[PDB]
Amino acid sequence: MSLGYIVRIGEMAPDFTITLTDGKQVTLSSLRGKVVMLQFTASWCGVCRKEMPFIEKDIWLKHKDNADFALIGIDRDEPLEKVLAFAKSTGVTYPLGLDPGADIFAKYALRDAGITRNVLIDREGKIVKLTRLYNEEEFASLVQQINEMLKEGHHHHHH
Repeated sequence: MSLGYIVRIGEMAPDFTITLTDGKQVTLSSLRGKVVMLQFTASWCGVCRKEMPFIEKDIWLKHKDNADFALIGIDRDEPLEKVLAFAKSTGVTYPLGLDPGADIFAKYALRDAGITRNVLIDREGKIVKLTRLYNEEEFASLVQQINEMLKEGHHHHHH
């Protein structure tokens, strides 16, 4: 379908260990406790050529390290050489992971339900922000929320 999410806002994010562009294996467990931004993209996506550069510019370049920030880009199906040839041409200084077969993608959404989407995982490990194909306004709000997420005041009760 169009927006085929199997996971919802407020739901906890499934775990996985994805291989990055430089041959790194990263488990989602290790990223929890920190703010984890998971973009689901693909080299054959044109919309992501707005999404990713903006994400890099105002999200990545700012908070990439911080102390508690994590940003990983996942390609839905295109293998190693594809992603490398794409990332280098878009810039993308943030590591992209290969998901050959849309398995990690299928752990969040239907493989046959589009592609362009961003999953913002909170400090607890819950998905708080669903965004569609970047989207100007949603990106603006997403970035602002990220600034908060690094601090975490949306709990309000502290817990």
